[PDB]
Amino acid sequence: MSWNGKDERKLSVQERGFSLEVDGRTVPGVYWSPAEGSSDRLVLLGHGGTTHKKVEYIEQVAKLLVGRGISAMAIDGPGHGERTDVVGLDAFPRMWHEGGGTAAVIADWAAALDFIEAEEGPRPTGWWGLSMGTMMGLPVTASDKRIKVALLGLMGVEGVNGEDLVRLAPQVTCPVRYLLQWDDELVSLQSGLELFGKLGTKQKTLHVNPGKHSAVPTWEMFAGTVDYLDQRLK
Amino acid sequence: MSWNGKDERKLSVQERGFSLEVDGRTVPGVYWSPAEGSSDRLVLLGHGGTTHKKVEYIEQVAKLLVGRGISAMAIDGPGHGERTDVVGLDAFPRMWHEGGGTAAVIADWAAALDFIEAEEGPRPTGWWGLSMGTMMGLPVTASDKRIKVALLGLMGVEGVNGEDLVRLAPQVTCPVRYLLQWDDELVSLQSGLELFGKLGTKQKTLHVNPGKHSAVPTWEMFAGTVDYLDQRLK
Repeated sequence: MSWNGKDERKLSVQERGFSLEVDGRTVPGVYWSPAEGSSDRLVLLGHGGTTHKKVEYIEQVAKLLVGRGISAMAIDGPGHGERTDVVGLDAFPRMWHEGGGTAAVIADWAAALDFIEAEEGPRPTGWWGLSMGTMMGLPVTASDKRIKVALLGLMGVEGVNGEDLVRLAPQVTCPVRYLLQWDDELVSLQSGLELFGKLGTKQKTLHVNPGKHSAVPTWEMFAGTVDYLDQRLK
Repeated sequence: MSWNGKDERKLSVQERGFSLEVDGRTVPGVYWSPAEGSSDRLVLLGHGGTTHKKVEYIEQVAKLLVGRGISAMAIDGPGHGERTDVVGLDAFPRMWHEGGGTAAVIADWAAALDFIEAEEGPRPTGWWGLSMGTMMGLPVTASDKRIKVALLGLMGVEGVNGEDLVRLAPQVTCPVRYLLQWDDELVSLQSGLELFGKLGTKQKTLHVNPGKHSAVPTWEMFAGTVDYLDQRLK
C-alpha cells in the first residue's frame, strides 16, 4: 500500500494516485479531496463495466462530492483500468472471473479503505456505484460495515455475479438508494426489481426513470445522488 | 359556484369553503391560502378512499404548500365527504359508480378550477393525490392541460376505474412523480408498475419504498412531494 506519485491539484480538488498489493494482485487507486483543507466524510466510487477508476462520470461525481466537503476514492475492478457500458460486452464475464471475482473485489476494497483510513483518519464512509459499481458495491457494503449508506443501481440478479448479489443482498443493512432504468437493455427491469427486493435494509428506496442503461437523468445521477449521500452520510 | 361561508383563519393559513352545482351534483370544496398575502401558484389535492377533502394528511400537505407560497384546493370525490384507506372497502365500487364515476370527477374538478381561477386569478397549477387521489388525478391531469405537474401514486390498473386509468394514462403529458409501496396490500406492485408504464410523459419518475399502503415514509410523502412540486411547478 503506497501513494504512487501520480498526483495533480485540481483546482480546489486534490487528486492523488496510489497502489496496493493484495493477495498477489496489484490494486491501482485514486483519491480526491479538497485542496483547502479538511474533509470529514468519504465516499467509495465504483466504476460502471469496461471502464476504470478515473472514467469521466466517476470523476464528475467525485468533483461534486468534494464540493460538499466529502472526499472520494476509487480503485480499478477486476480486469479493468491499470489492472457504452462494458457489462454489455461478451468478453466481460471472463474479465470478471480472471480478476478473482467477488471475493477479490471485497478484499481489494477492504485494503484500499484500510489504507485511506490510516493515511487520512477513519471517517463516515458511503458507497456510490452503478452497474459494475453495484456488482462491486453491493458485496462491499454487505461485507464492510464501515459503509454507512450506499447509492447502487443499474444491476439485477442476472448479472455476471448475480448469485453473489442475491446471497449478499440480505446482508446490506444500511440505508440504500437504488436506481433503475425502465428500458435498460442490459439489465431487465424485473431482474433489477428482484435484486432490490432482496436488500435486507428497511431504509431502501428505488427510483425508476425511463430510458436506456446509459440514460439515467443527469439531475438524478448528479444532484440527486450527491444530495442523498450528503444528507444521509453522517 | 359560491364561497359557502365555512371559513377559518388558520394561523398564517386562510381556509375558505365553497360549493358548486355541476350537472345536477352538489360539489363541496375547500381552499387554503396564505393569510398574508399573495400566492402565485396552486395545487389541487385529491383525497385518498373513504376519506374527504378535509381529511388530515391532505390538510398537512396543504399547510406545507402554503408555507412555500402555494395555495391548495380540494373537493370531495364521488360518494364522499359532504356528498385505513377506503379503496379497500367492499362498498367502495358502488360508492364510485353511483357518484358518476370518472366522467363526473373530471367535470367536477374542471368546474372547481374554473371557480378558483375566476376568484383568485389563473396560476400555474399542479396536482397532488394518492390512491383515490390518483383515481381522480390521473384523469384530471389527462383532461385538463392547466395541470402542469402531478404527484400521483398508490394506484394501479386493477383499481375500480382501472380501465379509465389505462385509457387516459397515455394522455398525461406533464411531468409526474409516482409513488408505490412495495408491500401494498391494496394495490399490487405489478399493477402499479403497469399503470406507471402507460403514462405518456417522458418526464416521469417512480419512487418505491418498502411497506404497506399506509406506510409511505413521511419524508417521501411530505418534504419529498412538496419539494418536487415547489421545484417543478412554475
